[PDB]
This record gives sequence, C-alpha cells and structure tokens, in this order.
Amino acid sequence: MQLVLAAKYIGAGISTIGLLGAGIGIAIVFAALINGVSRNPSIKDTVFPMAILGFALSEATGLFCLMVSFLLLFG
Amino acid sequence: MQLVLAAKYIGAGISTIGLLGAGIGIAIVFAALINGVSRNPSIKDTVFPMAILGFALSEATGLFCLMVSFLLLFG
Amino acid sequence: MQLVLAAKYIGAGISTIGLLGAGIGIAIVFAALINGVSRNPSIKDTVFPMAILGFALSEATGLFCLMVSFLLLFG
Amino acid sequence: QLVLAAKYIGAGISTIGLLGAGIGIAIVFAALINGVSRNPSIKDTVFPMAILGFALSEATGLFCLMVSFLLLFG
Amino acid sequence: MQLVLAAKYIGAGISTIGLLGAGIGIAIVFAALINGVSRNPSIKDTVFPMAILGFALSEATGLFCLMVSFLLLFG
Amino acid sequence: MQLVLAAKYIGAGISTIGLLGAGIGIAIVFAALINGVSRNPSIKDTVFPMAILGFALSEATGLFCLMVSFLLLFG
Amino acid sequence: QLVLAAKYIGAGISTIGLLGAGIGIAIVFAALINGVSRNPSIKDTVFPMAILGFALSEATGLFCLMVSFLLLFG
Amino acid sequence: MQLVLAAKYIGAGISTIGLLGAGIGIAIVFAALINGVSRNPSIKDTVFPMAILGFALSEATGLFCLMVSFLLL
Amino acid sequence: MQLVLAAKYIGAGISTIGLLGAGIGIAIVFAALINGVSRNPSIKDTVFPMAILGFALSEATGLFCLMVSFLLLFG
Amino acid sequence: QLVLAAKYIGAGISTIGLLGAGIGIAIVFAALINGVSRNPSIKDTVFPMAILGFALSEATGLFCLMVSFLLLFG
Amino acid sequence: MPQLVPFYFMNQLTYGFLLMITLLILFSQFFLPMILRLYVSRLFISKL
Amino acid sequence: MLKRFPTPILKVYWPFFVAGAAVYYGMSKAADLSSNT
Amino acid sequence: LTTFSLYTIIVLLVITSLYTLTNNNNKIIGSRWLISQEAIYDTIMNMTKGQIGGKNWGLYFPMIFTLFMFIFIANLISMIPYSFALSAHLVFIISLSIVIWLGNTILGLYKHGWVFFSLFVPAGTPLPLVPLLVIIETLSYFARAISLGLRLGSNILAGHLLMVILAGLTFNFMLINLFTLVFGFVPLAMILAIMMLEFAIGIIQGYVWAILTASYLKDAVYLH
Amino acid sequence: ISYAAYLNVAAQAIRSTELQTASVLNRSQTDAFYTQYKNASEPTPITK
Amino acid sequence: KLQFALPHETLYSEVTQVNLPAKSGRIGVLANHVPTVEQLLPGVVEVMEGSNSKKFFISGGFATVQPDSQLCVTAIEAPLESFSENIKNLLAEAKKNVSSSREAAEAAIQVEVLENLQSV
Repeated sequence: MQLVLAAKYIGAGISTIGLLGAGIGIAIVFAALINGVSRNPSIKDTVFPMAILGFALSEATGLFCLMVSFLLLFG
Repeated sequence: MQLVLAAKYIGAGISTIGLLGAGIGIAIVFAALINGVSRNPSIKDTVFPMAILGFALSEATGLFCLMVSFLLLFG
Repeated sequence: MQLVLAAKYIGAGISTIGLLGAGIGIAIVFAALINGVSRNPSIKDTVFPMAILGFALSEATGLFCLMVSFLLLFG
Repeated sequence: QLVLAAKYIGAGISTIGLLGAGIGIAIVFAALINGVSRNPSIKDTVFPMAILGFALSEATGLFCLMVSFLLLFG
Repeated sequence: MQLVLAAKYIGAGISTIGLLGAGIGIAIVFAALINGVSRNPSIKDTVFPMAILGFALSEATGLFCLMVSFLLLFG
Repeated sequence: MQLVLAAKYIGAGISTIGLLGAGIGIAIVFAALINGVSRNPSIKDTVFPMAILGFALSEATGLFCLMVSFLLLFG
Repeated sequence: QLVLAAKYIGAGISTIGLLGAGIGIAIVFAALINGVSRNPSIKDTVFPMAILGFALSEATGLFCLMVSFLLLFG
Repeated sequence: MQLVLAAKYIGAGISTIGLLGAGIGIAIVFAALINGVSRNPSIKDTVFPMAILGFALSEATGLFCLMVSFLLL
Repeated sequence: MQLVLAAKYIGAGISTIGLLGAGIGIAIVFAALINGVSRNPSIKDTVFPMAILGFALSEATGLFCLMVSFLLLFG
Repeated sequence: QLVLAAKYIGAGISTIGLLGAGIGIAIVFAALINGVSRNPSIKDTVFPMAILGFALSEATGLFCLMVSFLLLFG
Repeated sequence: MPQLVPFYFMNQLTYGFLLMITLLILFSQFFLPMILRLYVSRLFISKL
Repeated sequence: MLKRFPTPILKVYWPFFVAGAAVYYGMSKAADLSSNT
Repeated sequence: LTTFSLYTIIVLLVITSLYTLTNNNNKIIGSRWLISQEAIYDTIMNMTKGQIGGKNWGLYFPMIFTLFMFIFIANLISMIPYSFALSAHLVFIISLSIVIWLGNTILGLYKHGWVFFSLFVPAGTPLPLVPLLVIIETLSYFARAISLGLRLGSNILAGHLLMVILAGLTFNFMLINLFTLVFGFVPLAMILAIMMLEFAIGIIQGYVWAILTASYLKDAVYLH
Repeated sequence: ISYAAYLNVAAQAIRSTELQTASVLNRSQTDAFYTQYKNASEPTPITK
Repeated sequence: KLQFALPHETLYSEVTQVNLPAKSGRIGVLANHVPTVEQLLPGVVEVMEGSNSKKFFISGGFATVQPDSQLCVTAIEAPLESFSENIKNLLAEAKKNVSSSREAAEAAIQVEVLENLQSV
C-alpha cells in the first residue's frame, strides 16, 4: 500500500537522525587524546590503545542506529 | 491494517533517537580517562575498571531505547 | 481500532527519546570521577557513597521515562 | 476514537521532558565530586546543598511526568 | 469537533517540551555555586544571593512553559 | 473552522519550545557571574550590571517565544 | 482552510529559531565576565567586542522574528 | 493549491530553526576573542582580524538556511 | 500532484537543519585558532594551515546538506 | 502520488544526521590547534591523531548522505 | 484560577492607577521621610 | 511617626504620570472592545 | 466596583499599616517589625545609590520604593490561595511597566535633547554597519517596554494556575482506588513545596523590577 | 596564610619515626631578633 | 633528570618518572614532560629513576620542569622512611593544642602535616 511504502521512505530518514550523537562522541575522544598527549609527550604508547577503544565504543552506538535504518530498508 | 503497519515502522524510527545520548556519553567517560592518565601517568589500574563501569551504564540507557525500537518495529 | 493500536505504539516511540538524558547524566558523573581521582586519588572512600548516589539518581529519571514507554506500547 | 488515541499520544510527548532532569541531577553530583576532590573538605557545607540541587533538578522532571498523567487520563 | 479537541491535548503535549531548558539551567547554577565555593572557600556571602537569583530566573522559564501546557489542555 | 481553531492551538504549543534556549542562556550568564566573582573576589560592582544585562537579553528571547505562545493560545 | 491553519502553525515553529539566540547572548557575556574578572582592566577594550558579538548573535534571531511577522501579518 | 501554500507557511517556520545555530556560532567566535585578549592582553591587534574572519564564515552557514527559506517561498 | 509539490518543498526544508552543524563547527575551529595564537603569541604559522584545513572540512558537511536541499527543492 | 512525495520527504529527514559530523570534525581540529600550541612540538604525532578523529566524525555524516541519496535519486 | 480574563479593564485600571499615584505621593511626603527622621535623630545624638 | 513633609512629588515626576494618561485613554477603547465579549 | 477595585484598596491599607502601625507608637529604637523596614530602607537606598547612583538617585528613591513595596506586598497577598490577583491581570502589570518605561525615555529625551539618539550608537564601528547598530539598538531599547512587565506577570500567574490545576489532580488522586491512598503523602508535599516557593518568587520579582528600572534610569540619565 | 610562611612551618612541622638529624633541628629551631629603624632611630627591637 | 635540593642537604640534586603532589592535583613527569611551574604542596612523593623508586615525605616546595627534562624540585626538607608513628602521636597532641590555641593558620598546617605524616 502507498501508505506503508511511503512510511518506509519517511521512516528510513527518521531513523538516520540518531547517528549524529556517535559522530560528536568520536571527536571528543580524539580531542582528549590530542590534549593528553600534548600534556605529557611520551604518554602516547600507553594511552593510544585506550583512545582507540573509546572511539570504537562511541562509534558502536552509531552502528546500532544505522542497523535500524538498514533493517527498515532491507528487512 | 495499513495504518498500524505504517505506525510500527515510524515508531521504530522515533525510538532510535534515544540512542544518541549514550553515544556521546561513552565518549565523555573516555575523554576523561585519556586526560586523567595524562595527568598522573599511573592512575590507570584503579581507574580503568571505573571507566568500563561508566561506559556500560551509559550504554545501557541507550540500549533501553533500542529495545523499544525493536518492540515497535516487529511488534 | 487500528488507530488505537497505532496510538499505543506511537506513544511508546515518542516516550523513548527521554531515556537519552539520563544516559548523558551517568557519563558526566564518571568523567568527573575520573578527573577527581587523577587530581586527588585519596578522595575515593568519601566520594564512593556520593558517586553511586549521583549515578543512581541520574539513571532513575530515565527508568521512570522507560516505564511510560512500555505502558503505552503493550497497553 | 481519535480522542482515545489522543490521550495516549499526549502522554508520550510529555514523557520526553524527563531527559533534562536526568542530565541536571548528574551535573549537581558531578560538581560535588569535583569540589570535594579539590578541597578534601568543601563537603560539610556543600553536601546539604548538593541534595538540594538534585531535588530541584528532579522536581522539573516531576512536572513533566505530572503533565503525562494529565494527558494520559485526561 | 474531534479535531479541535485533539489539538488541545496535542498542543499541550508539544508545549511541555520547553521545561527541559530550565531543569538543566538550575543544575548549571548550582554547579557554578559549588565550583566558585570550592575555589574560594569564602566568596559565599556575596555569591549566595547571586546564585539564588540565577536559580529563580532559570526556573521561571520552565514555570511559564508549564502554565501554557495547562492552558492548552484544560483551557 | 475546526481545523483553523485546532491549528491555532497547535501553533501555541510549538511556540513554547522557544523558551528553552533562553532558559539555558540565563543559567550560562549566572554561571559566568559566579565564575568571574570567584576569579576576582571583588569584580561585582561593574560586573553585576553586566551580568544582569546578559540575563535580561537572554531571557527576553525566551519571553518572545512565550508571547507568541499566548497570542496563538488565547487567539 | 489549510492555508490559514498553516499560517498559525508556521508562526509557532518560528519561535524555535529564536531559542538559539537566547543561548548565544549568554555565551558572549560569559566570555566577557571571565575576561574582565581575570584582568580587571581588559574591560575598556573588550566591552566594544562584547557588544558587537551580542548584536550579531541577536541579528540572526531578528531574521527569525521578521519571518514570524511575515507569516502572522501576512 | 491549499496543500502547497499551507506547506510554504509551515516550511517558513521550519527554516527559522537553522538560524538559531548560526546565532550560537557567531557568539562562540566573539567569546573566544574575549578569552584570548583577556589572557594575553596584547594579542588583540592580530587576533581581531581572525575573529572577524571566523564570525563571517559561521554567519554564512546561517545565511544558507535563510536563503532556502526564500527559495521555498 | 499537490501533495508532491508540497513534499519537495518540505524535504528541502528539513535538509536545512543539517546546515547548522557546519556553522557551529566553523566557529569552533576559529575559536581554537584564537585561543592557540593568544596562548603562544607565535604558534600561528604552524597552526594556521591546520586551521584552514579544519574549517574547510567542517563547512563541507553543511554544503552536502545544502546540495541535497536543492536536489529536493528543484528536483 | 504519496509514495513519490515520501521519497522526497524521507530523503530530507535523513539529512538532519549530518549536523553531528560537522561539529565533530571541528572539535578534533580545535584540539589539534590546542595540542600544537600547548607543547609547541607535539605536532607530528598529534597531526595523524587529529586527522583520524576528523575522518571518523565526517563518516557519520557521509552515511546519512548516502542514505539521503538512495531515497532521493532512488 | 480558571478564569482571569476580565472585560472590565478600564474600570480595573482606573482604580489600579489611582493606587500607584497614591502610593507615590504617600511614600514621598509621609512614610519614606518619617524613616529618615529616625535616622537623622539617631545620628544627631551621635554627632551631638 | 507620620508627618507631612513638602518633598518633591511633581516637578521631576511628570512623564510617569503622562504615560499613565495615554494608556488610560487607549485602555478605555480596549475595554470597550473587550466588553462586547 | 469590581473585585480588582477591592484588592487595590486592600494593598493601600496594608502599606499604611506597615508605616503607621508596624511600630508601637514612635520610637528611636523600633519594635521587632520595624527592624525589617530599616533593613529594607537601607537595601533600596544603597541599591539605587548603587545603580543610578547620581545626586538624582534619591530623586528616584521614592519611585523605586513605591515600585518595590507595591509588588512586594501584592505577591504575598495574591499568594493566599483565595485571593484575587492584581498581578495576574497582565493588562494592569504590563500597563504599569510601559508607563514607567515611557516615563524614562521621555525624561531622557527632555533632558538630553536629540543627542538622546547618540545612545543608540554607544561606540564606533565600521561605517556600513553604523546605521545597522542604530536600528537594532533602538529595537532592543523598546523591547524593554514589555520585557519588564511580562516576566513578573507570567511568574505570579503561573504559581496560581499551577495550584488550582494541582488541586484538581489531588482530588482525583483520592478518586483513584484506596490502594493509592496508602502512602498518599507525596502530592500534598508537592503543593507544600510550591507554597514555600510562591512567596519567594513574589519577593524576588519585586526586587528584580526595582533593580531593572533602576538600570533603565541609569541608562537614561547616564547615556551610552 | 602567606605561602612562604606556610611552607616554612610545613618544614618545621614535618621535622616534628622520629629519626631526624641535628642539621634538620638547626634548620627549624633558631632564636633571633629584628629591629624596626626610623626612616635612623630604633622603634622597638622586637624578637623574631 | 631531577634535582631535589634542600638547604643544607640535597636528595637528587636522567630521572625517568617523578610523581609529585602539586597545586594541579597530582602530576607525573615522564621523560620529557611539558615545562611547568607548580608550587609543591606538603606531600608524599615517589621518585623513580629507572624502575628504582625512592619515596620521600616532603615539606612542600616548588616544582619546575625545565624544558631540558631537568626537574628542579626545591624543598626545605624531604626519605619517607625517616619520618615513617610516635611522631604522628606527638603531632596529634600538638594539633589538638594548637586547635584550641595566625593561631588558626598554625592549627591548619598542623592538621595538614599530621594527616600527611599519617599517609607515611
């Protein structure tokens, strides 16, 4: 039905909105990394695994949002 | 039926929005971690368990949004 | 009838956005904790009742919101 | 009915308001943890004030929730 | 009509959104009070009436919003 | 008719959303006041007028949003 | 009647544009109070800068208001 | 007719929302200017041009939102 | 027909929301430029090409929103 | 028709997501400038860190954009 | 209160503005300077 | 307690009173328009 | 005639009793009540001396005092839950605000000629936005006309409407089955907290009025 | 309390298990005087 | 590098990692760390040159990273072990007495030192 098919194309868009939060989040982890590494130049080797972890987890929340979009599109 | 089925897909998209707060949240804990480790050097042994706890709790609130999304989407 | 069931599922979806706020709140408490500890690691035992208290109260606001979401969804 | 639907919908929209309170409470407690870690000793005055700040943040959330019940039933 | 009645309730729901800014506002004032007081230990005789003023004013926007919500719903 | 009166009510609800930006704004000025006063110990004679000015204009933007809410709501 | 309905609704939506300026004004003034309190004496140079930033942020809100009026009055 | 003209009026309302962001953007540049000048004192003569450049670009984005409002009319 | 004409204008309108993030972003890069240059008095030669790069990239995100807005408005 | 309208609207809705990415890119670059200015010399290590954070921030916007194109063009 | 839109506005406002002008004159000549009389009497004993 | 003191009450404070009068006349017309409902 | 007329008389009679018999007879020591109205005298004396601060601070000291006391008493009397507000009629409060605002601007024009229009450019700026900075200064200047009133009116009104609507809800709390009337102290407690707040937001607005229209007179007397 | 007074006292206090040396005791225990002088003359020579 | 100079003695006047209690909370300096000026608060201190660590109890002082990795610490006194229980007891009595009896400032530093010593 036109109503249902329409609803899919609208609904896909609505779902996409959630993703913004993760994007800002990733930047915040990298910003902290730069400042941290600046403050002690040699902290990098310890800190860098932790930094990539913080990115990955923040990104993951974005992935879950994007999954719901793909579920509506290709479910 | 066409109305309620369109409503399911829309309602799912609305629920997806809730995830954004958790995504930023994960980053906020990790940004603090990266800065903190840079201040002290060696704070990390105590603090890394605290960081994981904080991430998980922030993430959980996001996940509550996601489970409502799948309840609406499927039924 | 379809409208009634639709309204149940929509009303649920709308509520779900509220959960995000408590999720951000939790993250903020842990970021503050991490910074506090790195700057003064001996505060921890006095802080421990307050830390759990602030986390819980922040999270709680989201859980109130979540109960409304499920009440609408299931009816 | 449209009215039957409408009360359920109104309950949904008002419920979003709780979000602000969830952030708010945490900002008071976060500042408490930062203050106390800085001083070791601000806490005696500040801890009563921190519970007050929490109450006020939470109170805003209760207005939102109360609107949800006024919508939902009414 | 059914439509006019719907618009009262719906308009009221929409109105309830504004309250969040005041909630966060009050928390920010109290956070700043704590931060200033943690810095000085003794600014407070000047600062305390300033903080209460900020609190009252931030709260007021929320109360204005709540007033409109009742006017739409009941009125 | 039914639609027009409905639309007035709906428009009123939306108007109330505008208040939030002023609410957060006022809190920022008062936070800054406390920060400034804690920084100087003694800035208050000049700065208290500056802070009141910043509150007023921030608040006023919210009041405009409120006033549209009234125009639509009553009218 | 859709056109008339839309005019009243559209006006409501327009208020949202104003909200950002409310925050904006506060941000300029926050910087002002911080700068002035750290120096004491920066203020005479800084005060023109502060008023300028306020005005520019305000102007963005003014555009939103003009559109609101454009709908409302027609 | 009714639907399209209605949509224009709604659409105008929606477009104002973009403008809110630009208002904040401009404010941030001037806030930074004041902070820089107050920490340094003397930076101001170099820094004031940078502030004007940053302001203009932030405002321009808001201008894009505004012109789309005009297009939709 | 009418519904589609309305829709083209609507999709364009929603797309404008995207533009805002680039505006705030541009301000943030320039704010950092100012803060760095004021901190060092002399970082500027290193920091300036970095700042231009960050500006361009931040702006570009809003540009994508704008071209999508045009594609929806005009077809 | 309703379906064709929905494609155009739907595409528009997807576009909102990009705002987060724009802010994100800027935050990393802001930090790059702060790190470089803080050390005078962290820059060669910090420059790839900064680029990585920008890229990832941009990417969330890009995902929104391709979904927008898919609904828009078909 | 449920109802707080009069149409009696000019009536209200006549008595309202009468109270404002009344309080201004009343304060200025009577009630504000009779407090300043207390101040000046206390200070006059203090100064001698 | 009370005493009549010949303090300024009008020789500086005329514009406040004048503004009240302008709004008073306009409010007569506003009241008349509202008294039809 | 109206309810409004009866409450304007009540406000006048309270203020007369506050300055004719708040003190037993006439003392140089004062009764416990008059200790308050000494502290009030000093915080408004030193406030409009702190604000307008001229030799004309005291020329506007009766003006700032009768604007304090009117709003201070009428937002305590109006907070009695069976008292018919003078301040929840927006048409009176906003009219009073515009009256004082016009009485600042006209006085400023009278005293400082057409060089009053120099107020609307406080400082130089590049010439293509010099006219801009006159227009969106004057717009913000007569936004002051309605802002001062609408803050106070909305605050006082919102307290009363909140109470009446909540009174209706706590009734329906008891109409909900008796298992809800186990541990039913919380809605009563919500109204009690609101009542503690309602005196506070009424006294705060009376001070905020009188500092802001001291600031407006500071601007009008001392330009830029 | 003035910072360099604060540190001095802190060193002395830290000089108060108890395994401390004579140079420490000398570094924290001393007797002294000071003299305020006009402009010349000696306003009272007050002990340090 | 590090210096931990005292007036009549010295204690360390390239030292790899040094952990300091500062008016910036707690600060760690590792290899080349950014150059600082921090007044050192009364402290429990760890100094590591390689993995070897020497633990110091410190009267407060000044900390200054020089940009060549020369960590200038100047303090009036500072091993941890020499200070490390009966001394804490003496301070408790003294803290109490000064608490009852600038006199405020004296009691405050004494409370701080008694605690700081208890940490040792």
